[PDB]
Amino acid sequence: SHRKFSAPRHGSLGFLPRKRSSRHRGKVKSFPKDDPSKPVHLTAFLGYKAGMTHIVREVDRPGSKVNKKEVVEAVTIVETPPMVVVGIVGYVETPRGLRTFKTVFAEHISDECKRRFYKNWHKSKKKAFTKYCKKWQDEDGKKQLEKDFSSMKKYCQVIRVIAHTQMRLLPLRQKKAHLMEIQVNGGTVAEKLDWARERLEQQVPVNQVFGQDEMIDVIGVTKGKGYKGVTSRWHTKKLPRKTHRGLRKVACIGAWHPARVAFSVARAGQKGYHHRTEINKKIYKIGQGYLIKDGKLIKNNASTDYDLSDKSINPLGGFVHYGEVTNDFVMLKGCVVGTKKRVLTLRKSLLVQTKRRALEKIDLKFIDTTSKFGHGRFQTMEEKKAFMGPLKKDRIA
Amino acid sequence: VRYSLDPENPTKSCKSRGSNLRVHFKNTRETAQAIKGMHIRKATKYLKDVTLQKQCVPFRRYNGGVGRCAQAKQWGWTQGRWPKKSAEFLLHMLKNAESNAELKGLDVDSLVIEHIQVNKAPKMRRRTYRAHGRINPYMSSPCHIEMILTEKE
Amino acid sequence: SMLRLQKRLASSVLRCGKKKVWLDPNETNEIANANSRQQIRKLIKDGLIIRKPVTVHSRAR
Amino acid sequence: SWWPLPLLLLLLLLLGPAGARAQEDE
Amino acid sequence: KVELCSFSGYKIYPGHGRRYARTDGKVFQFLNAKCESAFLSKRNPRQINWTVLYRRKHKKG
RNA sequence: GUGAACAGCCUCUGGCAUGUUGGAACAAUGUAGGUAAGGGAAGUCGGCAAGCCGGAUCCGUAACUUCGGGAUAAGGAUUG
RNA sequence: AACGAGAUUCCCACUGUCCCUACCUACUAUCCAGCGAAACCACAGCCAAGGGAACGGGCUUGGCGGAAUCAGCGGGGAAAG
RNA sequence: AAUAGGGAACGUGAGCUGGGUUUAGACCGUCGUGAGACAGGUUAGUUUUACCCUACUGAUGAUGUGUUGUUGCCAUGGUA
Ligand SMILES: O=C(c1ccc(-n2nnc3cccnc32)cc1)N(c1ncccc1Cl)[C@@H]1CCCNC1
Ligand SMILES: [Mg+2]
Ligand SMILES: [Mg+2]
Repeated sequence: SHRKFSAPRHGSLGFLPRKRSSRHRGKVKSFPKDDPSKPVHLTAFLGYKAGMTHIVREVDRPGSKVNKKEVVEAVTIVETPPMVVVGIVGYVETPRGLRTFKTVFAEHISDECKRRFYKNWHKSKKKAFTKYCKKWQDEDGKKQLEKDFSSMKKYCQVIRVIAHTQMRLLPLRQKKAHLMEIQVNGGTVAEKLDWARERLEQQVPVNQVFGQDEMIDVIGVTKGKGYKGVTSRWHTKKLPRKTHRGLRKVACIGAWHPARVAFSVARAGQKGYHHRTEINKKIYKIGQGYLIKDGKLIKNNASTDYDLSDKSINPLGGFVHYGEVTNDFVMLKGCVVGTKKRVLTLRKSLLVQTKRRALEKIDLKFIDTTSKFGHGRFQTMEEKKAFMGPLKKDRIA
Repeated sequence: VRYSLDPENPTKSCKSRGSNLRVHFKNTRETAQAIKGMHIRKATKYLKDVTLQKQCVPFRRYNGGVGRCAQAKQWGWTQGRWPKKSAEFLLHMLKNAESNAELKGLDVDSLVIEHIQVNKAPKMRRRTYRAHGRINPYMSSPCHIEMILTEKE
Repeated sequence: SMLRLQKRLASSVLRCGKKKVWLDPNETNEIANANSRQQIRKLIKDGLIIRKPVTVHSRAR
Repeated sequence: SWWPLPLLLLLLLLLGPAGARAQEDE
Repeated sequence: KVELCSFSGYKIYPGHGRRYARTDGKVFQFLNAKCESAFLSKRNPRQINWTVLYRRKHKKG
């Protein structure tokens, strides 16, 4: 009775069903609530984390001791090829919640959407949306497909956009696109719907959605750690060495008279692979990746104004366990939920903030692309064989 | 002798019986439920796959402790197991049944396993030696197997 | 084709251990036809049962 | 053959004493 | 600022390595624990082969 | 063979199939064995448990004493 | 004095005993083929309050109540011996 | 910042520890003629079982939608 020594609860009860999430792709539980006074835009975007590096920047912050000095920061980078818009969804508001009014898919649909609509693309006859594409072309279906837009415009009040990723531009194995469903927050619902009729089956890049030194959310599924015990899932204290039948256990799990174990106690089970939202991640740089062949392959990523060197942000030796980033990227200050190669959904924040850490301008000075596959100490292959010199590598001429 | 539920037409029927044979009762009961109503060329091809572990037996009644396999989803169940001894004995007299079928003049492209039951045989004992100077029994639990086959039309 | 007896009888007439005896595994049924020690001595002379010498234990180093 | 033979009487003898001792409060 | 390591003579980029200070006011730079340990193991760079001060004494590339 | 040695470790003569079963996997908790930055008993009824020290050679050894001891005191140096 | 697998207090040295845990290895546990017991058992098995042999699982009044199960777990069965 | 007070079978031993108490050995003091006594002191003293039912924790799945798939909504529960 009355522990003699106060101590707080281990772990949070706000994440209490520590369960394997029912989704691999992170689900936006809440898009930013809009007013129609803003211009028309997207709110969320799919991306794949490649790995981390660090950075050097001249941080401007009056008052602090950090002021006008170089300060390193951990940065993750997220490989984001452009999405491609396929569908328009309409949601009508009810006294029971939102309800999908109807959907309209694009006139002709890609290979990697259609692969997401199967559990065995090999055994399939590859037959999805084959009868649906023939109502865009017949005279009778075409007048009642554009009637489903005019009924969408009349009744439903929030509309969303079904877009998928281009997995062909990615070093992964998967080749199934991830099919997201993202809310447009424009002006009126007629302009909000005409902005998506304009731009079905077309690409939407990542710089069109997000901006530099702007602060977003990251939604994804965490690193899965498996079935772990009390002291690792819940960070409970170990018992002393002298304890019979075990160290890594919680000793008492309840009193007598509530004759029943509580949900509030800690006990062993699945650790990791949980659906989480990190808030207030600042974007450091929007990347542009491996452009036109007039100059044969301008790598040119991670080449700041203070660097002025032909570098590319993929490190020396490649990203470990990921591949090699040939596409656009968004780099974020700090750690981000997920394993490498995991789909994570970037999203503009709901809340507005000033805080003087948001809205500050960041100007880079240096990105290292040194080898993460060991204790690497060089940053380009030009830089190494200048220092290393000739070897027994060529040794024929 | 006399079996359970004699067939409605013993002209187009067949029968087989194995008595007092040392298999587990609980394993042999649940693969006999797996081939009840099954055609003889499919039941053989199923029973070969139980030994090769390409296709399992769903344990429905005697399921305590039985692990969850992926191959029991076909049967509409979660738990399954691959008894190769139990699927060998009722494959051995699945052959004896179709030995009697041509001996009576029946077509083995029409035989279904109509009736197959498994009931218990008298237990035979040996003993183990447990802590603090005690004796407890290892009792074997054999089974009696009888099957009735019938041409389908 | 149990050769356990002739393994034993050959280790007692070659004055050796059970390890040492018998190279050439091809004449299995001939040496299984033996059951006497005089049967097993005619196989010593015919080379089917050899002594297979001592494992080397050099005192060089 | 066939007809085997009988085994042996169990002949159990008691042992342990209320588990690991234990004395009530005085 | 991009410095040099005080044991092996390789080049340390900001973010990497570890800096060490001794009571007599000397401050040293190390880029990994392989260079950090051999300095603390009272050991001279000129004998070990990979370091830069070995490439300067012996006329290497 | 090594070594002060019927120690330990490794082999030859002679034995054996790993001790009443095999396969796949490498989660928790265990049992048994390690290792750990900075601090060094703050843990605990208690330094419990573990870790330090350890062989030999050269020095060098106090209080006390029944003059025998203590004493491999302690404390160093060395070793291919 | 010497000697104690005796009791105790301090100090040095040392260390995961602790801050504060982490990782690796073997043997399991786990899944499979075979073989396979025992303690225990009125009927059984979700709770809150009331009354009651004054601390219900069943009874009263409420809360509520879907098959079949697996790896764990030590609150309860005023658990077993 | 403050080092408030309590409860839950004086919460919590098939969760631990065993210091104390509280068997059997022994010593001392007082008591008794004596055997022995003393919440008087000291020292050394085996701490068993979950594989059952529920509860809790995770893991498949069940009902219903003709089958099956993708994208979703939020009743309710947790909540920092
Ligand atoms: O073996 C036993 C032992 C333990 C329990 C039972 N029990 N308990 N409940 C019982 C009901 C029926 C029968 N037997 C029963 C019997 C014996 N030991 C033991 N342990 C602790 C205290 C006393 C003893 Cl003697 C030894 C001692 C030496 C080290 N190894 C353990
Ligand atoms: Mg919401
Ligand atoms: Mg924490």
